[PDB]
Amino acid sequence: LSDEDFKAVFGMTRSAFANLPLWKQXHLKKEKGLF
Amino acid sequence: LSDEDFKAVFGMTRSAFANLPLWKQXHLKKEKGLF
Amino acid sequence: LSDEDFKAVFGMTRSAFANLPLWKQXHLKKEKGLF
Amino acid sequence: LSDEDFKAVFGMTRSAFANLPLWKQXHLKKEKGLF
Repeated sequence: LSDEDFKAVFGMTRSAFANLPLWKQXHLKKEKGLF
Repeated sequence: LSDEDFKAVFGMTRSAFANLPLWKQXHLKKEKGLF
Repeated sequence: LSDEDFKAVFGMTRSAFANLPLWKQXHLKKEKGLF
Repeated sequence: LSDEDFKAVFGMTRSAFANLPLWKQXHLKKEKGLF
C-alpha cells in the first residue's frame, strides 16, 4: 500500500486508516470507488 | 463472538464467512485480532 | 519462478515466504494469481 | 495430525501427499518443522 498512496486517496496514512473502525474502512473504500 | 456481534465486527453473517475459503477466513480473522 | 523473479513478484525470498502461515502463503499466491 | 489438521498444515489431503515423491514428503515435513 504505502502511506503516500493511502494519503492520496484517503487523506491519512495506512497506520491511521488501519486504526479506524472496520465499518469506516469498508465507508471510505466505498466512497472512494474502490469496491 | 455472538452471531450479532460477529455481524457487527466482520460485516457479514457467520454463515457468509464460513463459505469463504479457509485461507481467507483465517486473513479476515487475523486482520482483526480474532485469531 | 527463479529466486530473483520470486523476490520480484512476492517482495521477499522464498525462505521468508515459507515462514509465513499457510493461510498467508495461499492470500499471497491468490493476490498474485499463482498456483 | 488429524486428517483435517493435515490439510490445514500441508495444503493438501493425506492421499495427495502420499503421491508426492518420498523426498518431497520428507522436504515438507521439515519445512513445517513437524518432527
